[PDB]
Amino acid sequence: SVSKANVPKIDVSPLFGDDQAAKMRVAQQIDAASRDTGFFYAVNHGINVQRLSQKTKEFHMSITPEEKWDLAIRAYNKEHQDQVRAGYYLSIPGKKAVESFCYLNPNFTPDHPRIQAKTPTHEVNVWPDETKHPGFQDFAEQYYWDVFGLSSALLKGYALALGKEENFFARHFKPDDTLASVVLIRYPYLDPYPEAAIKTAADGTKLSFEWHEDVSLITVLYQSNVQNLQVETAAGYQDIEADDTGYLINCGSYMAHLTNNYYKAPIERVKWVNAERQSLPFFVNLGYDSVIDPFDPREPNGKSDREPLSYGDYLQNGLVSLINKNGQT
Ligand SMILES: CC(C)[C@@H](NC(=O)[C@H](CS)NC(=O)CCC[C@H](N)C(=O)O)C(=O)O
Ligand SMILES: [Cl-]
Repeated sequence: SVSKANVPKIDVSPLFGDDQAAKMRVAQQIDAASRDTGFFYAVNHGINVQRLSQKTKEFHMSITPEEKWDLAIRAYNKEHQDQVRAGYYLSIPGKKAVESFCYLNPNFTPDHPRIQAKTPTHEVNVWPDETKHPGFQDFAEQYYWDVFGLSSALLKGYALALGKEENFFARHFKPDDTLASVVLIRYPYLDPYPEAAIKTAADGTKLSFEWHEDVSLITVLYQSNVQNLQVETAAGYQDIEADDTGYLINCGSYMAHLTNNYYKAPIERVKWVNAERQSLPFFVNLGYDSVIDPFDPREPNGKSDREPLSYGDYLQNGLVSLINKNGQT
């Protein structure tokens, strides 16, 4: 028997406006959700999601094996030593069903000082031939800034919810240095479906991706209308309903650190479903040198003894660790 998690739908539109009292009522809902299962759906968000799934499937189903190799990250192509994060993540027929494409801050170019310095976690995006995928790059870059704007407002909600000024988080979230990433994931329908691609959980549940905490400040996710996600509660794993018009939001391990675990990073996993579906996370990461001073909203004095963490090194350790634990994606 598997229960369903309480994931409220929060109208976040006041976070874009100037009704400060209305914003506090949104922050309260974010507070409650972060203290419950950790998840909530952001609705009335103003982003056009109507074609996100189609474009994601179109791009994945129309890209050729030759193109995949030419864009593949280092894990799949030894000739691309600089592509650790951005590029194509090939499937492995018979062994690995998922495939995806990851891109970073469009402002990361050869002129960027972090690219010039070869700083870890910074890379220049690789893109397919414009003529083979017309309008794909323009769409991708515009979506990055569309979800950036949504994420900036959500961070204002989290800051107010924690008793801080609305810019407590967003001030470190900037277009000229953010390490945030978009991933365009395709989960294919396969018949037969290779068992080597399915993992069996301790509780017997068949999975495509095992338990983990997110490496982010917050995660802003859109998915097609196929239920798959689960959150661990003390009463066991609980199904997270799908909502192909809203954005599923949750806190990452960086938030759990700086809040002294007041807003825990929920443990989540992906159930195996034999169906064609798309998953498009936006990982809200700060700058490489961004540092937020921890605090404890549970203490009268609000003091925390935790060490302030540079976000860049945190992201570098988090991503490698996640690959080491749940495998290369
Ligand atoms: C559960 C979803 C978020 C999705 N999973 C994911 O996107 C998973 C877990 S958060 N993400 C990762 O493994 C880390 C990707 C980091 C990215 N290449 C980068 O360099 O920034 C899925 O649908 O499998
Ligand atoms: Cl202090």
